[PDB]
Amino acid sequence: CLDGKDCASFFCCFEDCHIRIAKMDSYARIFFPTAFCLFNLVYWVSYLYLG
Amino acid sequence: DSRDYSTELSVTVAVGASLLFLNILAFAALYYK
Amino acid sequence: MRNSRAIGVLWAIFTICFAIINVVVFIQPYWVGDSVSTPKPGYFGLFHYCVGSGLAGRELTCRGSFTDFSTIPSSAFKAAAFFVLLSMVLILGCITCFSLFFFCNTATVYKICAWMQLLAALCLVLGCMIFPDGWDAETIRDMCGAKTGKYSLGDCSVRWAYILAIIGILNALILSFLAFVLGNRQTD
Ligand SMILES: CCCCCCCC/C=C/CCCCCCCC(=O)O[C@H](COC(=O)CCCCCCCCCCCCCCC)COP(=O)(O)OC[C@@H](O)CO
Ligand SMILES: CC(C)CCC[C@@H](C)[C@H]1CC[C@H]2[C@@H]3CC=C4C[C@@H](O)CC[C@]4(C)[C@H]3CC[C@]12C
Ligand SMILES: CCCCCCCCCCCCCCCC(=O)O
Ligand SMILES: CCCCCCCCCC
Repeated sequence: CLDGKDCASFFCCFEDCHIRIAKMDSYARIFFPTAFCLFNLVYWVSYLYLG
Repeated sequence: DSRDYSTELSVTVAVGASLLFLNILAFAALYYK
Repeated sequence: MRNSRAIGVLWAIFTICFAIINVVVFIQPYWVGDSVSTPKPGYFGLFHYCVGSGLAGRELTCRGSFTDFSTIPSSAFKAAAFFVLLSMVLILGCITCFSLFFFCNTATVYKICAWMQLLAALCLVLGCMIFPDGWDAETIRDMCGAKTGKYSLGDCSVRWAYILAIIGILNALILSFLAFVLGNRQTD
């Protein structure tokens, strides 16, 4: 279709797909603290200020 | 009080329209060329 | 590449703004309000609702919390709250994957948020479409009027939070498309 190729290639990453599962540890090391910090921020702000 | 929310609706629509205008401006700037 | 990076930063900022909007509309109760032709003053959100006490409009009581499903007026309200909460969780999933931009490839991370923001948008649309189904509840009918019913605002009037949720739906759709285009760009 126009402005991109194959419909799916444009809306998915099925190309190539593996390698990233080995670096899952490196991903998690920064993923988990960010998620927990976001949860703490939203939770504390909502319970202290918006309530 | 007067329980009138036309002003609230107007200002909310104004800020929402401004935000959507900014974001569609960014989208159009990216999509050009 | 400079324009691509600037547009990515702007996209992230607007994504955070949409997440703030989603949290605010989920928490706040000012979705529907009262008019001069109303039996009593009040306003109800997804799960919370406040109604006047006595003849005087002052000193209005408040009731309802998401943690206590016994107080939510109706299953439609419960479903709408659940869907909006799912939208919150998905957009916060994007704001976490902003961390994953460090290691994983930019196109893959951009597509991951493109899909996740699309899913959050769909959840928010489903919640906003299911929420009016619960206006037939006894408390909502008492607050608004006998004319109130399923998908009929009746004497009550919509307040800022509902239109803000609609604006958030539009913002989420366009942001998902922007993320898709960014992911498909800057990889050749
Ligand atoms: C109030 C308004 C909001 C203001 C806050 C605005 C937040 C601003 C940050 C946006 C990050 C996403 C921008 C888009 C990222 C686009 C990608 C980019 O910029 O470049 C990459 C990351 O760069 C980068 O430092 C970006 C790294 C990610 C930094 C984000 C950390 C998590 C953010 C936690 C949420 C906090 C904010 C919201 C809290 C409510 C590095 O290329 P590089 O080839 O060298 O890699 C090697 C590669 O080949 C993989 O091997
Ligand atoms: C880190 C990512 C993946 C998920 C984070 C989701 C967090 C922020 C969500 C999950 C459940 C949420 C809570 C669910 C219920 C309520 C009760 C309501 O009256 C105020 C908001 C509050 C207190 C929510 C705050 C935000 C919350 C804590
Ligand atoms: C409470 C804080 C917990 C720890 C937070 C760590 C966040 C930084 C993530 C670091 C990931 C990269 C670590 C390896 C770096 C290296 O190559 O030496
Ligand atoms: C003034 C209310 C601000 C609420 C912010 C909630 C956290 C947003 C995280 C994206």
